[PDB]
Amino acid sequence: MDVTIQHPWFKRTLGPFYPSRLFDQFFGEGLFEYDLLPFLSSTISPYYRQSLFRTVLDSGISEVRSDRDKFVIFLDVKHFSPEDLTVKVQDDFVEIHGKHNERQDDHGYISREFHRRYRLPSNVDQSALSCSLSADGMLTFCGPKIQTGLDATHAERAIPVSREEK
Amino acid sequence: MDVTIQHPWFKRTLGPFYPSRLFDQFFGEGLFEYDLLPFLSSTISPYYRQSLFRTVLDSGISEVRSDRDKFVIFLDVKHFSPEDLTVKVQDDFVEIHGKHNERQDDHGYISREFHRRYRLPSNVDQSALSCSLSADGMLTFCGPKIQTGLDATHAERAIPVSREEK
Amino acid sequence: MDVTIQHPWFKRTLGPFYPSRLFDQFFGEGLFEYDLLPFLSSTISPYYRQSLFRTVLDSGISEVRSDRDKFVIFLDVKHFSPEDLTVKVQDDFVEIHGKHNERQDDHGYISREFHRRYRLPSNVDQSALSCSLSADGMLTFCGPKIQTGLDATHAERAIPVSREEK
Amino acid sequence: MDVTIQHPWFKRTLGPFYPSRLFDQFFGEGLFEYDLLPFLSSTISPYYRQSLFRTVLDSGISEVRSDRDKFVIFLDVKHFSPEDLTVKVQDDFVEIHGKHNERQDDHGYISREFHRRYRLPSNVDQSALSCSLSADGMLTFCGPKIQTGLDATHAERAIPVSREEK
Amino acid sequence: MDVTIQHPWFKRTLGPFYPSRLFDQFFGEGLFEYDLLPFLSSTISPYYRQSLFRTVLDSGISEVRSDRDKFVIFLDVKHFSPEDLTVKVQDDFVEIHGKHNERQDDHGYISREFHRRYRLPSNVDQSALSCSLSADGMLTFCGPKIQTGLDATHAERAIPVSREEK
Amino acid sequence: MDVTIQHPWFKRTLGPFYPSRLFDQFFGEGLFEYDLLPFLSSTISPYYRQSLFRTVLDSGISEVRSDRDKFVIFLDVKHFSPEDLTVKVQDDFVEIHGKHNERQDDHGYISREFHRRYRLPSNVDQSALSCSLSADGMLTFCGPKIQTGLDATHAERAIPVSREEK
Amino acid sequence: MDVTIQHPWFKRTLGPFYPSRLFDQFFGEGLFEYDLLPFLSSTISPYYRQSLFRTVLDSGISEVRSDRDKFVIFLDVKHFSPEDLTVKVQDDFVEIHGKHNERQDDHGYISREFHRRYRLPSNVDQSALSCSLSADGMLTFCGPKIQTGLDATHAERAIPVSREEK
Amino acid sequence: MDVTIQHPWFKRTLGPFYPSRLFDQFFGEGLFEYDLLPFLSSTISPYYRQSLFRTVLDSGISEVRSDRDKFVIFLDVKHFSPEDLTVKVQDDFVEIHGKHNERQDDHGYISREFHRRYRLPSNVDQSALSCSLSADGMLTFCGPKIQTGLDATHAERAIPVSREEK
Amino acid sequence: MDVTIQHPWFKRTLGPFYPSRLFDQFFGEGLFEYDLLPFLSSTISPYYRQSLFRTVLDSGISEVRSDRDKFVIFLDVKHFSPEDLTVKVQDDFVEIHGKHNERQDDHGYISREFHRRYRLPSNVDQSALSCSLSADGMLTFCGPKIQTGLDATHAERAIPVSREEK
Amino acid sequence: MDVTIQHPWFKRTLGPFYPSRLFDQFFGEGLFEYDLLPFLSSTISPYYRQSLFRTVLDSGISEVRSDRDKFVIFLDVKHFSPEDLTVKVQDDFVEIHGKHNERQDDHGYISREFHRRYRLPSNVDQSALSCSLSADGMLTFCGPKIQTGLDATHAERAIPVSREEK
Amino acid sequence: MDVTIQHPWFKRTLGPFYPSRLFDQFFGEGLFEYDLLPFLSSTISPYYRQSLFRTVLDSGISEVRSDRDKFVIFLDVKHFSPEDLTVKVQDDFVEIHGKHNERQDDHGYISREFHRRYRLPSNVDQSALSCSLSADGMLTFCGPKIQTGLDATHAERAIPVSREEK
Repeated sequence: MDVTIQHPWFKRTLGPFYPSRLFDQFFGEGLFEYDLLPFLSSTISPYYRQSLFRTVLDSGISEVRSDRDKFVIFLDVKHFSPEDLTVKVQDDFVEIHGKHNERQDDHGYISREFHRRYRLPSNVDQSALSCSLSADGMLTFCGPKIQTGLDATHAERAIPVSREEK
Repeated sequence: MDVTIQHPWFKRTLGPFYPSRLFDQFFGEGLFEYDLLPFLSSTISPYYRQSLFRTVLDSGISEVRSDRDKFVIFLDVKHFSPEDLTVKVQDDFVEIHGKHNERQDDHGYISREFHRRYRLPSNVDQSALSCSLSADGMLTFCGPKIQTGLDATHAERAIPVSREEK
Repeated sequence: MDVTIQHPWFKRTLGPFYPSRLFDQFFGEGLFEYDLLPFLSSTISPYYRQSLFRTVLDSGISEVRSDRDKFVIFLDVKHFSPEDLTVKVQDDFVEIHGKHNERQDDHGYISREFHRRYRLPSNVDQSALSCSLSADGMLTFCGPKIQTGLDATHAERAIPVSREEK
Repeated sequence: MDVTIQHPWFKRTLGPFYPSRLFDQFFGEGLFEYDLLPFLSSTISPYYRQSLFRTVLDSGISEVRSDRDKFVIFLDVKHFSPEDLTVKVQDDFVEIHGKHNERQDDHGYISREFHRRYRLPSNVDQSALSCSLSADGMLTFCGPKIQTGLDATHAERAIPVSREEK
Repeated sequence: MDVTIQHPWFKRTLGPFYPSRLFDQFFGEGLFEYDLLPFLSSTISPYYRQSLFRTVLDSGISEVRSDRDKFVIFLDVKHFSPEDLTVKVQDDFVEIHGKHNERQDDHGYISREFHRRYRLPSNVDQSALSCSLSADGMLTFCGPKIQTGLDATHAERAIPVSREEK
Repeated sequence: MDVTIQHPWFKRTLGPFYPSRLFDQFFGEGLFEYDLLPFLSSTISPYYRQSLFRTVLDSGISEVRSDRDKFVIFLDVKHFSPEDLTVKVQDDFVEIHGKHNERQDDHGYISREFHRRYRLPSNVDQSALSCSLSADGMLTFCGPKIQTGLDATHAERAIPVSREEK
Repeated sequence: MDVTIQHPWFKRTLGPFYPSRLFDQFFGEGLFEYDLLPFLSSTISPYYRQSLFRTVLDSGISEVRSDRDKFVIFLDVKHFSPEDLTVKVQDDFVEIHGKHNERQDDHGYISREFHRRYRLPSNVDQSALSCSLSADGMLTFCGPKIQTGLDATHAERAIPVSREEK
Repeated sequence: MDVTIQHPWFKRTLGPFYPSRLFDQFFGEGLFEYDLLPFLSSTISPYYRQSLFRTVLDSGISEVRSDRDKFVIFLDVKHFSPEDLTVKVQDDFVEIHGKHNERQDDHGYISREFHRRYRLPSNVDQSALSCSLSADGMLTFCGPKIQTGLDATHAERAIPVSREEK
Repeated sequence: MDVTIQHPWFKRTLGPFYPSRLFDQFFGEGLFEYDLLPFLSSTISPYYRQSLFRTVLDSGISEVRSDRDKFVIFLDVKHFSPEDLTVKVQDDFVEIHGKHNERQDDHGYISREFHRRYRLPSNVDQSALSCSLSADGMLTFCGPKIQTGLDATHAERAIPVSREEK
Repeated sequence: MDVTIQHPWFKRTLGPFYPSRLFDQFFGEGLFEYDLLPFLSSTISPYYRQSLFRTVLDSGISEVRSDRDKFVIFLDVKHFSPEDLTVKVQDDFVEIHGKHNERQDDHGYISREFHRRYRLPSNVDQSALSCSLSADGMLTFCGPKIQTGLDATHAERAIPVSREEK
Repeated sequence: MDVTIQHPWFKRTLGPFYPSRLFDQFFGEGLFEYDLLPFLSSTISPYYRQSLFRTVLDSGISEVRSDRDKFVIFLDVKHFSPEDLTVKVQDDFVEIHGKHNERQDDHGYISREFHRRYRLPSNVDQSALSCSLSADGMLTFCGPKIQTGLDATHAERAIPVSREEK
């Protein structure tokens, strides 16, 4: 994954897821279953074993990483460019879609695609989360919680598609 | 618990259970829830935290213990005698009922009772399980599976009330 | 018645214690040478106180303590709350009677019950009586010997459970 | 066509380778011285093979290897199975086309897709072609250079996935 | 015055112481037985011484000690020197009165002050009185009971601080 | 101190302071010286040686403690009550004033006082700082920075005199 | 550085220186410133862271090294000869000046220069210090203090330019 | 061987055887011787030484291995195929007979044979034992005892020549 | 035983022885047875278981101990004196016979006896062996082999009854 | 011784011485022777053985102690006073003469004397050595070598009888 | 040386030777121276320174080695044959004389000689010692002491020139 351990891881585990069944298986037996997813849821348980876880974490897939203050998602990014990737929230998941073409060896022709979804552990706030893209094609998720903490309340809104710090 | 670790534990965780719610819581946020229980079933997722787991394990109450080949249940047995306790199967649980009277300090008069139920992690066979009583009043459950293993299939039948090896 | 018565028982216491030384120481015383022786015782017053022884005592059925600083009946209560018990003094003796519901294991459901009497000595101030759950999880029914000078009178009364612990 | 063509691419291859030485060685041649120168180549044949360168180439999207013992196109497949791919040779070039479902993270659901072409050299025996998942988790589409001596003819055919690995 | 016165215171011482034982031882014584018581014482013387218781015482405000070998009022002085204190005996009681400047933390400036009285028993020889800073950093104001024999008379005098420690 | 270591410590150282011278011385030679204080500032340087430183921391005096998110100040609080103590800001310091009278041994008469000042390390915000008092008489400083961080900008305002969490 | 440780270283631381412023730055915040130178111175413171320281140490530059009895300064001496270097005291520093020409590769023409100043720690006597040159172009500072020790008093005088022991 | 240780071884030783012688030787011385063988036986013783033882084990020969539940016999199987080997019981031993022809280097002509006998420890049942053959030509003995245990009673019967799990 | 171881031881074883048966037982089954013884022888085877061885060783009985160069036999020698014990060779054994009377507690009258035989391991020479008695009643066997070694040839002859080195 | 060683021682041785022878022785054988012584021486050678040486040282006797820069001689000084002891050099030894009378238990009458000689290791200068006496009656030798070192040349002169630092 | 140681050585130383111167130277110073030678011786012383021683040982030379029971001397034996070397006793030393011619590289003409003397540690008997020569030209000294031990008494006699065990 890486991140750390604890505590976170656990958370991661938781996120992862639961259912159981797965867881149951592982364990054993037982029973059953459961729871679932839704968102819220997340849861756890733890585981580891698964595978898924591984894938988540790492393986293939990619990778996940978890702290108290943030959960970070690092990708296994064979070349897509920063322009090909898109970020949005759906169903307590961070959604990613992409399409890229690349040159190789003894003449090929390549199309390359993916569509990813990643949950956040219960200490993570989905509404507050933001998600950004580095130059390798590597998404790395630093989404402000202003500092650390708890917020479980969440449900969807749109995230800015931004070039990344990490 | 003891037993072991692983594996078981886881199983244990598973078992435990888951538901878721618880788981858721723990877990966280888420969502839811669941599943349941039943049995079968069980589961888861794981856790631990719761408590329950613790209780379971251990504590109180008494105590639980788990292996692959058996699950063993050891009691916090302030004096009842071996005659006061009863063993049977009900709803993927080992049932125990008791009543005892004892002398103390600056004249009291005592009645003492309990009614216990314990699930088995599904790697345990409830139909094959047997349960026995030692001299301290301590139930300790060694119930033949002939050796180790899997049997999930179970539903109730009567267990012999036997004085124990452990 | 108381014283013477016481013684027876116481014785137981013584026885153991025885030785011586213790016683012485206590017482013172011484021684012787031778060688040886034885132881012682016373018545018035017584012683018781111481405690140681108580413890031881405890044993079972109990454990008891009662020093120079207070007079007490400790009862092994770790399955129960003090609220499932109600305490009354009748025919120069304390009667503590308890009946509690089934407590969850993630496995199943487990109750106890008791009907207890212990004689409080001529030395206890029964109008001071209170009902507490102690550090061991034993219910401490206490009428304090607030001063080490002897023989504050025993008499009948009913006690609703106000948490004393202590 | 193939051759021449191739160349352119191749160239680438050459360138680276260239140186020379380577071429020378291868071639051888030578140277121158111067210072320076340148370278170478061739045509016829071519160369391629070587592988180384491839590886470187890879660057992304891949990694390629193709030695004296065999000709191969490795593809970075760790998200996919070889069964989600179907391989056919068309207009003196290998076309590997893959589309897979979403794989579970305990978090969520993640797919990829690709539409790939790579040119196989005049030196590959295309009637020998097989489809395997390698040790790296890369799909190795191989027509063997069973003997080191040069230039077995390329031609079109469709390949159902029979697991080759290897 | 012283014585017675013383016582018242012482017572315281016683118371515691018371117891016783112581016382016884011382014384021685024883015781018673018764129961108781118381214581013782014485016156014259016384015782015182022882010491143981014191220691316891201490318681615071102080800690006090006074044995068979000497009679003492210990005072918790660790912020102060014995030179910031001046000691006088008035109306069969010792009056230790202290007022000190601010001591540096690398952070800032911190003072204390006190106006103290402590009755010395009929058994202290007050013409022997000395003023010391002890091992704990407590000011030990002592008139010795150089022999394990009873009741060397109390009377008024003013004491400039000559370092006694001891 | 504690807291932691680293880173914181350184811061702490620073804060411390320176011047130178012282330184120178130591140283040587040379030269010278220076420067111064003022506030702003702080510074430184460283140383150791011185012493112062020691004181601061701791010593005494009392005690200090430091983290990134807060600096905590724990006192050596022989009995003053929660009513006798006062909290305010002066010159990048937390000011404290107090007066208390207490019963002792073989009849004394006691007055007891203090006046404290404590700097904050520069990663601490003095304007945002609050400072609170527990039941032992122990001031413990938890002052919202909403979460962790930097703010050096500070100059004085009044802090609420509140009963404490820690 | 070386030387040683212690012691020285421381020283060284111282030285170184212171112023513061430076220281412051480292430291933181705060304041411032211162112182111165012168020388013386030285112173211281321590531281370481620055660068310066470284440078110082080381570176470049060069390197520093520190003991109680001497501070030694080792240089990153790409070829200068023993004749090109000069030693004197200025402003609690050892001064060094140089100019050398060297043959290289595919015809170059080289001039090479440096002008260094090095402080001594407070434990070091600048007036007593001497500084010498080995065959590699490496200055190494062994300057009699007759044995070990303290002398802080220093201000300038001329050092003999001697070929070195170390 | 391986196986284981124990227990077984022882067983083984035983088995072885024884014888012784042888043883013785060884032883020584012484014584012787023885025883033887037869069977039964076984035884033882133881041883160783022887040778034888060685052879056984191982050586050649081959190799042996022992557990409570089974004894496993692994062979040093330069190429015979699975068809060339035969399994039977004789005199508390597992019998094996074989004949194979193979191509080598600068033209040879090869015949290759063996005739083996292996005892079992007294914990092992010879009547219940079965013995199977893997693809390398490696006999590996897993013979049901249904689970673990004791049976020493044994005397011969025919074993199925089966392709192996291990 | 011782010785040584070886070687020885073885030886020882051886010785021882063887036878066877024883052885067978232880062883088982087877067968047877044876052878033886013788010786030679020884042887062885071885064882241880046885026882024886133881015883041887030781125881018672007594005790044994083994080396290459000698085998040493230490007794559990409740009071016999050095005069009551006898040493001779019979059937690759060291023979011991005894009778003693002793005063005790609230008037008894005592007779006390024993008759012992001890084999030597193979690497021991029985013809060369000597055996001696210490002040506690403890026989300790140091019998010259002029140094270490092998001699297995042995059959009986008389040993000097000597007071011992160990 | 112481010181230282070386160187020284050686030285020481040386010283021582030578021678041778012684030485031778121682130684052886051869041868022778121677140478021576012377011184120178020383030477040486160485041784131782022786014784011586022782013584030386120481023884016684007393005690010795060694370093590079000094050799220190500590005495087992049951009460002589500082006035009863004398220090001088004879034959690469430090000479000591004494006579004291002391009160004891159930009326005795005591005279107490000694006459000591102590060599110095080769690294020590006897002409430069000085030797001093502390309040316990404990001679402790700190004799200036201005700092550390070698001086072997020595033959006698008078040492000042001084009260000591150590 | 070787051987051884011781013882031886021482021885050785021784030986050686011584012377012274030477021684012285160484030583120183011183012174011276012475012684021577012778022987014886030885011685021683021781130483160583020376150278020587160385040478011784060783140276050239060769080498030495030491035990209680024998001292062994191993030579750095570039090719001499076993026929070229001679063994005798002179002045508590083992004497060795030799002359050999050997082919080399781009036509040389070689004569090669040595004359050695080796002391024995005092626990060695020179009269009982024997010394032997292995195939590499390596003298290795095993000289009967029938077993281990002490004999210091020695003065010269002739040793058999024997081919060696070690």
